[PDB]
Order: sequence, then structure tokens, then C-alpha cells
Amino acid sequence: LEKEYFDQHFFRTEQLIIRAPLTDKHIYQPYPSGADVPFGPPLDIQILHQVLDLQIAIENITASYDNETVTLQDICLAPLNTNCTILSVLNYFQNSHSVLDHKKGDDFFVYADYHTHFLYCVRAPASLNDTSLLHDPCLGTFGGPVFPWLVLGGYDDQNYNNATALVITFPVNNYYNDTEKLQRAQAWEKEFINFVKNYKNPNLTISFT
Amino acid sequence: LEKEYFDQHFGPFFRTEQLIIRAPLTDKHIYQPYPSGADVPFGPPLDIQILHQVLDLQIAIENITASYDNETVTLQDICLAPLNTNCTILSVLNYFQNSHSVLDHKKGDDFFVYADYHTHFLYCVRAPASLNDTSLLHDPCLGTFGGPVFPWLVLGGYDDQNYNNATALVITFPVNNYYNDTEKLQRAQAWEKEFINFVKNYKNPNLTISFT
Amino acid sequence: SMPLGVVTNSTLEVTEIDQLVCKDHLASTDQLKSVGLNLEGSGVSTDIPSATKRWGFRSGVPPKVVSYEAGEWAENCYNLEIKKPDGSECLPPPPDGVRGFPRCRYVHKAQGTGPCPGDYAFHKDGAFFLYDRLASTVIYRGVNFAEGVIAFLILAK
Amino acid sequence: SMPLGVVTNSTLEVTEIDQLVCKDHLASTDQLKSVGLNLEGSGVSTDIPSATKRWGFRSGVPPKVVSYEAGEWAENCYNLEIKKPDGSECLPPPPDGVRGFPRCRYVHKAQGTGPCPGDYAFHKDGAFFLYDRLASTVIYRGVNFAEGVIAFLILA
Amino acid sequence: SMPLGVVTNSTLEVTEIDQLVCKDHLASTDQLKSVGLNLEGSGVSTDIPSATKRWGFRSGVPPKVVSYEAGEWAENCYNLEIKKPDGSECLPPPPDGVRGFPRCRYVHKAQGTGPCPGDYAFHKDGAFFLYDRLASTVIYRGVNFAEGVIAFLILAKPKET
Amino acid sequence: KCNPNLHYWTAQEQHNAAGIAWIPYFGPGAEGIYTEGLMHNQNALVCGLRQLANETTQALQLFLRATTELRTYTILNRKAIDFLLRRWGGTCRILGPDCCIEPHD
Amino acid sequence: KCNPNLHYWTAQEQHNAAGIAWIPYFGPGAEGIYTEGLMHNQNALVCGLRQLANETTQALQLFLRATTELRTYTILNRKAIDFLLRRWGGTCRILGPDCCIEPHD
Amino acid sequence: KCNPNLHYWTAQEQAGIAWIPYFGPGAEGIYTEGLMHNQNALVCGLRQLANETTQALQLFLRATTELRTYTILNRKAIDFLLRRWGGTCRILGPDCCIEPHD
Repeated sequence: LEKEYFDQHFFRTEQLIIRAPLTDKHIYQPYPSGADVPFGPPLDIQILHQVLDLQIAIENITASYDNETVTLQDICLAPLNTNCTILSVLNYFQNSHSVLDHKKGDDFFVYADYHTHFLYCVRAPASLNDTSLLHDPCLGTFGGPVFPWLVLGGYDDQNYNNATALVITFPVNNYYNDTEKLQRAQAWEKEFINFVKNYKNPNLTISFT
Repeated sequence: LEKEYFDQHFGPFFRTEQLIIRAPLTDKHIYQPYPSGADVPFGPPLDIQILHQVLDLQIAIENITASYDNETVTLQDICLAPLNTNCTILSVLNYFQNSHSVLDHKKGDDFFVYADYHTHFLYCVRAPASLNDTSLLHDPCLGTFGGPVFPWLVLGGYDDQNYNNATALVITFPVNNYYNDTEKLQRAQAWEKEFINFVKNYKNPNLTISFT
Repeated sequence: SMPLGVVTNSTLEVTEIDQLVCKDHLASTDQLKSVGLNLEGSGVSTDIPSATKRWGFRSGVPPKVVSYEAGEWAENCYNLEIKKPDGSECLPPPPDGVRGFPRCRYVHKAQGTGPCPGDYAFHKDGAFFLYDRLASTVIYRGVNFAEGVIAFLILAK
Repeated sequence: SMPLGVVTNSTLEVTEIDQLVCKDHLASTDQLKSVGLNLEGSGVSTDIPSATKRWGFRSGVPPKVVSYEAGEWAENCYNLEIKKPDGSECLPPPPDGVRGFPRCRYVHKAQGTGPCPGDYAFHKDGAFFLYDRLASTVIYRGVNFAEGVIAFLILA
Repeated sequence: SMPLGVVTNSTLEVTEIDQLVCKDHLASTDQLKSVGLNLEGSGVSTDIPSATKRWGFRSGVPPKVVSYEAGEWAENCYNLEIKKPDGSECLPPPPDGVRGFPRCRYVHKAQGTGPCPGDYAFHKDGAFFLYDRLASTVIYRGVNFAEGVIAFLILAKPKET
Repeated sequence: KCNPNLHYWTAQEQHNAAGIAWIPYFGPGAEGIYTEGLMHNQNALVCGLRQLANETTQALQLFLRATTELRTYTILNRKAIDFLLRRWGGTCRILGPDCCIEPHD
Repeated sequence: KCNPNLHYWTAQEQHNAAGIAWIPYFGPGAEGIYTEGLMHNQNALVCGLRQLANETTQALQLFLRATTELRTYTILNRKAIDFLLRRWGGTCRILGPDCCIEPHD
Repeated sequence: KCNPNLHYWTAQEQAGIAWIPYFGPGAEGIYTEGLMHNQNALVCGLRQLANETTQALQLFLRATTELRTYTILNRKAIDFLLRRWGGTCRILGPDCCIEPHD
């Protein structure tokens, strides 16, 4: 279900194995109805903050080639809007560190938060309104839907909240037809690999493939 | 007491067919007597959600026919029938006269179950040869062949005399050896060959059946 | 609207608080009495296999219980413990402050397993189940009880 | 001190249990009545997140409950099951002998998670939460309730 | 049978509920009062290891409680936590709706283990244990109590006591 | 078929004739509190007493249906209040056609 | 903002008639016991009765604070006792300056 | 040893936005108190009544079946009216109230 997408649209891809080493999976429930829903280990605010810092730092990774400063936006896939395509489940919140702490409830209820936006987005990735009291769009920062099966793993059947993996993919232009652009793309890739493989954060376990 | 029985009555004039019986899926349940008694637990193969199956196999076994020459050989032609032409069937199921329409009975009302198969089993594992269970159902535990069924021969895996805790309901079919008559031996062997094949490939996941 | 008997010189007069005018007097609350009279004195069958045909199970009607001051000498009493087919008791436990019927000439103790269609056990004739100065509609487990009905009286001084 | 209403020939008179002298005879306990009138019918606005602004939590006040004999058709009832941010339940289980409001038009179900500063949830206006012929000052879990207040009457 | 005191113009009259005779007006139920007076105001000795000799345990008597409207300012209050030799508290937990004595001067807490022959602990002199507007016959654990007795009164137009 | 005999028990006590026995810690248990008796012959009262508990049962069942509480101890008190309410709640008269009291001239 | 319309449910029985329906094992469940009604128009009562429930709120809250029991069923019973005590607890006179029982010649 | 002084707390009520349980005082700020210095013909006679009431009350409780008994004062009110007014009264006034006037 994963390699089908990478052979129909893509472009070289940068992907990381992500799994929560310390925390565990907690419980939640949708507001109006919908029984009980458990949320996977990488789905806790005590740990969710860290994975977004890693991705934002990756977007800010720069590499030196000749007299130019090569950024991700120079070589990334931007289908539209110059925002790079980010196949990550954090993209349901438009990839901001001041947004994934949001709240709407009161001293009685919590109508909507990251949880309820999570459950709706994985069912309607292309929606511009989560139909909750927060009306937060599910579309990514690059203007396209984020299919949860490409950004989650370790879950059973369609219970994506039970996923133990949060898959992040960075599509990068292959530049097979342009050697000069390929050299700049490879320069950024070398910096990206070194930064990721030595990311000092005990709350996260990061590898490749 | 097991091999003692097979050498005093089933001496080498008679052959025996026996199978291992144990419940793989279910477990042991608990029952309590009506007046006061004391709660007595029952072994796994004594639960009726599965106990109907162990009786389906035997009545099928009584119905295996084998072809020899132009004759149709049945179990009754070669079985030990001491009386009443009913074959001797040494099994716990024979306490209830071996019928599928009998082992779902009750006695009680919507308040208490005064008597059932439960109390009937406790009574004749103590009194196999008696004709009345002294309960409100007065059902005899004498077998269909007219003789008592001793619990220790037809049960296994139990502790001391707690036959209730048995995880095995031993079933034995005595068959005439026919050592003195070759022609009757050939028909007996023909029925035996059909019997082993049927029981070895008897497809029910609720039961585990082997020999010896 | 409940019937209310007046006892005067050892003769009984059935009247109501709506009825009655002036000749009868009420000086104190002590002479208002509640008496619970047994049904076994009305010549009814009494066993376990036969009394069961006078009460049955129901769901949807909550239990109720009232107090009575004076009782009779129970000819028979019953003690019942019923457990559902697997492991649970149908009869609710005796609510705190409820004891057995104080004076029974003979009891009936039985504990076995049985089915239970219905939350509570009700009397199939409209009568109460009498306990230690507390008459209920339902049956509780492990407590002696006798089946009877209550009367309200005024005793002349 | 506690006002008492005297209903005489479809007209209401407000008095007390001391100021009345006679010619307003009380004949039986039957004609003493306690009625609970709904608060939604006195000009309020009720949604599920817009009625939560009328009640909140407090600690230190023990709960209380009274009984009312006759009630009114509730236009909007509520059924709440609240759980702490990482806890079990905020609202207490209903005390034995308490059922839901007998006659509800529409029921606003809700099982949610939220913060809960305080043991019990009281009304921020002084009204009651009405249950099946019982009115309390707190909110119980999984039981249909309407917000109202009790009046006491003598009927001729 | 139960003596009832009538207080008029700061003067008490012991009488019954029937020998009142006429002219002693009772206008409202407000002027019926129940007051709980402490035994420490009757000249007793109140230590924590020397007051444990006026209560003892018994089996077979159900506990009974009774409410009172007004209490006194206790000079001593007690708070006991006693458990059976192995792991079980002798004193039953307080029933739902029973709190400590409202106004205590000095509380006396006592933990520790001790033998307990009997289900419940009663008073050996016949007095009550006073809780928050509720007087009992037994002792509940972890709740402040004072030993006292109840009186039933009819007040005059002054209704302050 | 009626039982003329009525052996009864009553759980009531006396205030006097008690020394150190009124204390719960020294008094009788939960069973030694009942005083009993017997009512032989006198069948005009007893058999007319068994024919009132057969009539009050319907009203008691309906009343218990109406109420909300489990235990109902208040019935006798309510009956006493109703008695007083009839007798005196309405205005009386010196003649007392439906009321009482005797006018002396 | 007064609602002139009142539709009320009443949980009281009907004693005169029944028939194998007073038995709890035969009778209606926990929801089929309510008698209903309606009070359209003549809005001098319902609007004047919403103005009483708003006034007895303060007194009822303060009464419950002092009481120690959980459920209060005796509010109505106490008010009946307070009715007689005001009338008959004190002494009346035949002329009756503050009491009833008017004389008739 | 009698104590002539009686310091008493009484939990009876008598304000703006204070009756509301959500705004009002807690479980302990509901008591009012007083003082009874001197005139010790009432305090010591009060202590000599609770010692005599205990014998009857401990026997009253033994009869009942309920745990909490709130109705003793209401019962004495009914007994008050029944003794006065339960029996037939007389305008002559041999033992009954109703002061004659002509």
C-alpha cells in the first residue's frame, strides 16, 4: 500500500523510521459519540513536540555548493504555493509548533483538540473543515491531502490511532535530466543524512528506511 | 482396576475398541446440589456445549457397516451382548441410556433446577447398578445392555474418587475375538477396519480422539 | 384512603379517616398500631416445590418496603439462595437494617442453581414478604421470611 | 419565611404559613403539593456548549436533594458522562433511587473529557437539577436531568 | 415518659408531654429544640489513655444514631484509629453524612494496634457520641467526636439556645 | 378455615423496671427484645382482623407505587395529621354538626 | 419572557378502580404510571406561578443547608403541623379576636 | 461538678448572591454561636435534664429499625395536639383549653 504511491507520482524520497522508545499509548474519546479510542505511543503531547522540531530543523537544513546556499525548497517537490511536500501526519496541523497545543473546551468538556482533528483527518485527509467546533482544515501545507497509511505504521486494520510509527517522507527531485541541479540536491542530502543520524534526542528513535 | 476388568470378563475371548477422549477447547465447570450439598466441579468433557459431540460419535460408531461377501456386517453382529440385543457400551454416556434427546432434560421450575444430568452423573458414579437415582427424576443409570457402568473404567484424569474432575470419558466397545471361528473373525475384522478409519478422520475440532 | 380498624372493648369496627365523625377518640400515637398477619393461617400449601407457584420474577418495577409494629408466630419460614447459571446471585442482598423473621416454628433452607428471567422476585398474588419489622415486596438472599399482609389499627385506651 | 401559594378558583395568592388566619381551610394532606417548574421556559438559550456556562464545580459543599410531586414537560434534557483529563469520572454515580427525567422532548447526550476543578458540579444561578421526582443541587452521571426550581402549593 | 423541659424567662421546668396543662403556649415547631451537652462539663477525667475505660466492644446490638440541633463548645475531642492485630480496623468507617465535631478545643488522636473482642464499641455509662449534628451509639474511625447527652426542650418566644 | 387463635409478638419496651439494663452494652441482644402473648377464643375480633389485612393490601401497594423512597415509616404519622386536619383544619362550630365540642348555656 | 402554556405530568394513582393491575408483578413498569394534562391560556396563573418558583428558591436553598439528612420528604408534613399549631396550639376565645370558630345564636 | 457557663454553636440560617451553594460558605462556615455567662439556675438545671432523658431515649431507639431518627420532635408535636384536642373538649373547661367568653 506504500510502494504503490511512490511509483505513481514520485522524485527521490527521504524517509525515516520513527518509534517511541520511552512513552506508551494512552486513551481518548470523540466528543459527541464514538466509544473509546486509544492513541499510539508516538501520539502523546509529552513526546509529539519533539518530532515536529526535528522536521522543522530539516526544512531549515542548508548546504554549501559553490557560492550558493542550497535549501530544501530549491530541490523539494512543491506541486503548487512554494511549500515543500511533507508526507507527515503532523501536516494535518499545517506544520506549526504553536498550533499543536490548541484547545477549545471549557471547565466541563474538551470539544476538539489534536485528538479529534486526528480521527477526522485520517478519514477525510482532503477536507478543509474537520466539522468540529474548531473548523481546522486537514489539508497539508503543500495544498494536498495527507493519506494516513503513508504516514503511519504499526496499527491494526484501520485503527490508525493505534499506530506505533509516524512516517515522514521528503520528496526530492531526482534531477536525472539536469546534472547541475543533481549536484546541489546531493549536497543537501549529505547534510540531511548527517543531521538526522546524529540527532541527540533520547525521546525519539530515528533511523532510515 | 482397568486391566483387571479386561482380564476377568473381557478375557481373550473378547477384543476391545477404546479411544482417548479429552476436551481441547473448553475447561472445567462447577455445579452445586439442590438442598445444601457442596459445590462440586466437573471435568472439561462434562460440559453440554461440547458433551453432545461425544455422544454423536458413538451412535455413529454403532451405525458403521462393513461389506463382507454379500453380507452387511454391523456392530451388533460381532459385539458382546450379554442379554436384550443392545451392545455393551462402556461409557459415561450409557448412564443416560445413550440417546441425544435425553441429555437435555431438566426437573425444576423457574426458581431451582431440582434435578438434571448433573445430579444423575454424581449418583451412579457411586451406584452404577441401581435403577433409580433417588432424585425427582427417578432415571436409572443401568446401561442399555443391562449392566452397571463402573466410573473408573470409563473416566480418567480425575483425582482420588472425584470422578467429577475427570478430563477423560473412556469409551470401550467389546468385540468377540472369534478365535474358535475363522469365518466370524473375518467379518469382525472387516467391521474393525471401517471402524478405525472413521474414528481417525472424524472431523470435529471440539474433540481430540486417538487410540489406546 | 387505607382501611383503618377501631378496636373497642374487644370488638372490631372497620372505618376510614375519611369516615368517622366524633364518638371515637385518639389520645396518643402509641395507640396507632401496625400488625402483620401471616397467610399460612389462611390454609395454603406450604413447601418449596409448591410455594414457588405463588411468586415469580419481574423486571422494571423497583422494590419497596414498609414497617410494621406487631407480628404473628410464623408457621413456616423460607431461606433461599439462587445463583445464575454461571456465578451470580439473582436475589439482591438484604438492605442494611433488615434481619430475619424473629419467630418461626419451622424454616425451609435450600441453596441451588436456577434460571432467572427478571431482576427481582415478586409475589404472584399481591402479598408482602415479612422480615424483622420490615415488610417488602421482593426476596432477599440468606434471610428468613414469611409471606403475609399488613393491617392498620387504632386501639381504644 | 418560605412562600406558599394558595390556589383558589384558578387564581393564585402568595402568602405564608403564619400570615394566613382562616377562611382558607386545609382539609387533608392531599392538597399540599410540591411542583417543579422548568427553567428553559423562562426565556433562556440552551445548546450543549452554551448551557455549560450556567454551572460549575466546587469543593466543600455536601450535596442535598429534595422531592417534588408534580413536574413539567422538559423541552431539552441533558445526559452527561464526564471524565477527567487523565482520570476516571468527574460526575458522581447517581444515588440509589434516582432515575432520569420522565418526560424529555430532546436529549443532548454527551460523553466527554475535560478538566474538573472541584468534587461536585453546582448551578451558577441557584436553581435545581430535576430528576425523577427528586431535585438535587449537583449533577449525576448518565441520568437525564432538566434545570428547574420547586414551588409549594395549597390547593382548594 | 421522656422528660421535656420548658424554658421561660431563663428558668427551666421539667415536665412531661402530657402534664403540660394549658396556658403554656406552643406556637410553632421552631421553638422545639434538641441540645447535646458534653460529659466533660459534669466533672470527669479526660486523658487519652484514661478515657478508654468508659467504652468497650460488644456484638449483637445494631448501631443507632440520632440528630440534635445545637451542641456545646468541647474542651476535648477524640480521634481514634485502632486496627485488629493483623490488618483490619475495628472501628467501622463513618456512614455517609457523618462528620467531625464542629467546635473542638483540643483533639486527641490515637493510632496503634489493639485487640477487639466485639463488632462495635459502645459506651459503658450509657451516653452518646456526638458528631456533626448527629449523636450515635457507636464509634466511627477517623472522625472527631465528643462524649455527650441530648435534652429536648420547648422554648418561649426567645428561641436562642 | 380462619384461625381463631392469634399468638403474637411485639417489639416494645418499658421505661421503668430497669437497672443497668437500658445501656446497649449491658442490655439484651437483637433477639431478646420481643414481648409476646396469646389471644384465645374471641373469634369475632381475630377473624375480623384477618379480613382487614386482605383489604388494605391493594391501597398499600398503590401507595408504595406512588412514593419514591424505599422504606416508609411515616404512614401512621400522616394518618394522625389527617385526623387532626379533618377535625380542626376547617372551622368548627358550637353546635358541631360535623365538628365536635359541647356548648353549655 | 413568560411561557403562558403549561403541560404537566402527575405521578399519582387512581384508587377507586384497578383490577389485576395493582399487583406489581402485573402492573405497569417504572414509566407507565404518569397522568398528564395541559393548562393553555388564562395566563394569570402560570405566569404568576413562575414568579413563585423564583422566590422560594432562596428559602429552599437555605433550609437544605441546615438539614443533615440527604433526602427531604417532610417539608409538606411539617407545614401541616405548623398550620394547626398556629391555630390551635394557642388558646382561642369564643369571640375570637385572633382565632376562628365563629359563634351562632 | 457543674459548669455554670454554656458556650453553644447553632447551625440555623437567617444577603446578596450568597444563598447559592456554588457561592455560599463551605461545610464549616455555617455556624453561629453565643454565650450564657452567670445566672446558673438554667445551665445546671439543663445539665440535670439530659442525664435523665438518656434512659428513655436509649430505649426509644431500641424499638425503631431505622438508623437515623429525625422525627422525634415532629412526633412530640402530634402528641401535643392529640392530648389537648384529640379527645372531645368542653367549653366549661374542666381540663381543656378554650377560654369561655360571653
